[PDB]
Amino acid sequence: MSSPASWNKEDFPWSGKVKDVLQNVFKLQKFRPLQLETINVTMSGKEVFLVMPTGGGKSLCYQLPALCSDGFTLVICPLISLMEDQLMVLKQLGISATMLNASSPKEHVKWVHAEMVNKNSKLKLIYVTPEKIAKSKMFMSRLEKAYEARRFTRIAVDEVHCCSQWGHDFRPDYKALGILKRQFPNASLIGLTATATSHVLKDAQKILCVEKCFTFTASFNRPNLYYEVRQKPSNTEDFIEDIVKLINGRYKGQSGIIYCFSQKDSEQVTISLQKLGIPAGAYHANMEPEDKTKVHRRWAANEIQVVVATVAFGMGIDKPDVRFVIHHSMSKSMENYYQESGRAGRDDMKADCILYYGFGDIFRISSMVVMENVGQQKLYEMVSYCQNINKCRRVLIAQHFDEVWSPEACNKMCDNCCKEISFERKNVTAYCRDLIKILKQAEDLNEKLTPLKLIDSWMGKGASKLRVAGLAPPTLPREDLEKIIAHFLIQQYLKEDYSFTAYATISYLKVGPKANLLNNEAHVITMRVKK
Amino acid sequence: MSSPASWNKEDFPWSGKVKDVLQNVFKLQKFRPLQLETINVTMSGKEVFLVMPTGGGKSLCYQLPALCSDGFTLVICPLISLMEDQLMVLKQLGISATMLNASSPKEHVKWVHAEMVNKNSKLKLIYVTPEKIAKSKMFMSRLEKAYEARRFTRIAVDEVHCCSQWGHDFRPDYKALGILKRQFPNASLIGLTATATSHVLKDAQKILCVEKCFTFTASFNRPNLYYEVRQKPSNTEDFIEDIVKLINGRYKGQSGIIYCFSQKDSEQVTISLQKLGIPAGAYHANMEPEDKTKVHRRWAANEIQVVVATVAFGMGIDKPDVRFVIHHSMSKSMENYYQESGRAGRDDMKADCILYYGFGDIFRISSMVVMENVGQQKLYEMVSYCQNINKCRRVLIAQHFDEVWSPEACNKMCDNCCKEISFERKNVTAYCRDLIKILKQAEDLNEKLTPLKLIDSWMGKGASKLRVAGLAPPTLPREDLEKIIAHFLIQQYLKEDYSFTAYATISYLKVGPKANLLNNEAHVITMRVKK
DNA sequence: AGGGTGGGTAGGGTGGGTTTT
DNA sequence: GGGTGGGTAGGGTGGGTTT
Ligand SMILES: [K+]
Ligand SMILES: [K+]
Ligand SMILES: [K+]
Ligand SMILES: [K+]
Ligand SMILES: [K+]
Ligand SMILES: [K+]
Ligand SMILES: [Mg+2]
Ligand SMILES: [Mg+2]
Ligand SMILES: [Zn+2]
Ligand SMILES: [Zn+2]
Repeated sequence: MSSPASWNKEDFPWSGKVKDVLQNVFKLQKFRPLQLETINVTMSGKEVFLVMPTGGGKSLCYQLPALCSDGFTLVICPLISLMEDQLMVLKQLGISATMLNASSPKEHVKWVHAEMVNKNSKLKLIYVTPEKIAKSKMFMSRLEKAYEARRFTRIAVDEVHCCSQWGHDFRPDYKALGILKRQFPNASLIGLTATATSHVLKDAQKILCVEKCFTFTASFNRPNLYYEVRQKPSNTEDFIEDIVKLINGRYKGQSGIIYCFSQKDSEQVTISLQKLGIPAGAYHANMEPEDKTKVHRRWAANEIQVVVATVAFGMGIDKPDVRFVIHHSMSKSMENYYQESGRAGRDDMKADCILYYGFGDIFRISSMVVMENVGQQKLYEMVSYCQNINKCRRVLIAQHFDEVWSPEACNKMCDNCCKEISFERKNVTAYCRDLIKILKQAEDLNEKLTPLKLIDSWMGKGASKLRVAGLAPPTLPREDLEKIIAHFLIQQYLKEDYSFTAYATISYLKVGPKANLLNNEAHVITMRVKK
Repeated sequence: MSSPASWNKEDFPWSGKVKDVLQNVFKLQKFRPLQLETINVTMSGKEVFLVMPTGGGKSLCYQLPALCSDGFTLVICPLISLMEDQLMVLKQLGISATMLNASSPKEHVKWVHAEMVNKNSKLKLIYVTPEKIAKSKMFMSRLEKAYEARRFTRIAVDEVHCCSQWGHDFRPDYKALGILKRQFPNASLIGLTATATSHVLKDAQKILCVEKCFTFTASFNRPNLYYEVRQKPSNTEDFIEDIVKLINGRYKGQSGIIYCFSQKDSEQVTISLQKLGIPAGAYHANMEPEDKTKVHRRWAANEIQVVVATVAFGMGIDKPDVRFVIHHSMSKSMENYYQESGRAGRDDMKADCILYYGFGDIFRISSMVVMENVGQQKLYEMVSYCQNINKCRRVLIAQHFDEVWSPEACNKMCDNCCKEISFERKNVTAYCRDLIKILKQAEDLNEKLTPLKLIDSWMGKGASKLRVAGLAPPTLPREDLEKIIAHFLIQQYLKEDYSFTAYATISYLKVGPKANLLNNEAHVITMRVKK
């Protein structure tokens, strides 16, 4: 990836107009990181790819150069729902922009074809779906005449990861986008994406066959976010009492988001928050757009303070004043938590990202990812983040962002960097060998053990048939033992076994593959605990 | 890829039943290459991947091992249309096999669930779509019960390339198949595909979590095939006259296939064969499936001695006695020609694969391949194959199948190996310098040159506005002028320019990027012609 | 929006228990 | 069907091009 330091300057001939346009029509004071760098590249008539997290400010990077240059700027966008969002703010700001898709009516298409060749037109941005390029000979005909007339001057490829079959949401219609610049060379092209893997970019650069393209990446770090992991209470009705105590005590009157695992959690937390005086909402997949668009308005217009949903929020209008993102259960992966929690504090003021870590959540979510090839493995990354108490939460998230994460320091903006004066590391081998005793007795008695059943027999609870006749209880609180077993699960000394039935996939605990290392007398397993 | 030499033996303990089941139940005489090798690996309880060309006989490699083992063998298949084709052959040989999909009737699922646990069941093969694994908790429950009862013993994954997001026709449900051996470890799995690229295969091994896996590839070479390229006549009436004299002269009474470029050509060649006494074929994409299944029966029962089909003549075509594959125009790529022409001579007797090369075809196909990644580059591979007159056609086909093509010799069954003539190299610079003078004069007058307009002005015909006022005609046949210009097009001394209009993609010829090398008086471009 | 000693051969998966198109 | 018949104009579900 190229170095953008040499482009963060305001001495170009267009710098006078870009700074003018930035403040008076877009109503923004300064540039976000790499906004100025990328804008300088497009106005100089060269190719640029921009990697920036969702909500980073990618929309401005091709809207602004259109307003200080002539013609329209063509924006390739994968979805109509996203294109309508862009038109709502562009037409709000007094900028003339329109959109074209397969569903556009007959009367509307005639009006835009008219404006695409009128030199006296005010149209500066024309959004189209990739079908309008590959599967429309007519639109390609009008682009050809507009290019000959110097009316088609810039190209914008939003969500450029769809070019590569390596990147998520690969569209076969998106691979055709290489045809634009080969026949329209004088028009600059810009690519935008949230996916950071470099090899997907280079494949997009080959399909979008300009190899000599500058590639800028913004710092995926959000310094105004505070990350924290709290233990999830065993009793649910006591937990939701603790939620209101935190909302009222910390975030009184400020809007936020609550992420839950399942749809039944999303609704039950909503109505149980409303009864306690917190205006809540649900955003989980089904109902009628009309009856789950109101909740968007009610949250934007602040009739409701929190939106308790399951994961499909996708809610940036930049939602600028989001002060807190509390998770009821952990997200499926680290790339899911960063995306979901990263929607807070878009005003760059201090916002909180709170994750509630529950031992029961590990196995219910693990049971459902068994059809994602790396599902449990991505989940264990999230669980490792939860049980980790000694490292900066920002550094744990950074391990998934190798190419796009800058080394900027936490500066005491995580749970672990303020609290937690120094540690000690203790041996936990005997507890691991103890757990094998209950699992080996279960194999002898043809009994299968749920995670709950394993703790019970360990403590001296549950079926006496499952008890180890001479094994003594560990004399530790149940919250510590739920963190001991999960460590053995992450460390692969214990493994998850799944049983498929008609209703659901239920997770059991069985002896792990690394338990044979305990036959070695010199083997030692350790955990980092508090001294 | 692993070496199957140590496995090409019939002295294993199960070999007594293999020879019996192969000849007495499947009613076939001899194993095809790698059929015996792969079966020996499966019967030893080891996972194996088999790469074999389409129509090579990979289907037998999991049908036979089911008959020598207890219980059924589970076959993962991507399409209902493919499973129905196999079940027809399964029913006629007297082996009980069934299939399951989302459209299966409520009565049918209740019957198969019963057989999946009946120790006295006759069922030996159970075909399912990937939805029955990923999106069916109930079928997974019964697969789970069948595994404990030792009735579920083998796993078959047909079209395994769909697991990888790199391979064509990718299904997201195929990435979930990693659960099969993850939860059914004692059951062996076999993977099958027609795509040979190694990175897709290694991805499939990780997707289904078998890193320890044998990988066999069959020789994509078909020695019984004769490859030939003939020049296409200018008049379409004389071409069909030359086609009929080929069927009558060489291929009297035996069935074959004719592939055409366009849908209009398929129906025009059809009716022109009927009037000349040739039993027609009519294969297209837009007619009712009733018609699609008709042309198969009349072709299978030899009521028609040809199916003059378009691209996608519809493989699961399994007709062994196809003695000729005449192409009316060239295929889109080399990977497409091998697939289309390879459907001849499955009885291992000498069949001909003849391609007709037309100068007008180069640009008609170019207009449809310039809209998708890379194919115009793939199209030039075919044109290079056509104009090549000194190299074995088997070597030209081999260059696209590097990893899976054995160096076994042609033995004089291709167009270039029987011509027995060789030639020196002649200079063609003046003709290239001549063509540039006409292309630059057209650009000065703001006129664009079609391929036809370029030939006319060169010969001294066509519009006088386009003549050079000198540059007296080359006095060579138009057949030479077509192959000289196309050679300059491959060598990039000429390039294709496209104009998009409301009805068509029109290809034009313009000065190429390598024309600047002709400013050097020492530059020489040469062509090989016949001596 | 139930629980798994209530059962999965006659109870079935659109009856319900687990997130995006 | 043909492109000097035209595309600020007639529209592409009217037809000239691959599953
Ligand atoms: K039930
Ligand atoms: K027309
Ligand atoms: K029930
Ligand atoms: K019931
Ligand atoms: K017309
Ligand atoms: K007309
Ligand atoms: Mg965006
Ligand atoms: Mg097959
Ligand atoms: Zn920190
Ligand atoms: Zn040869």
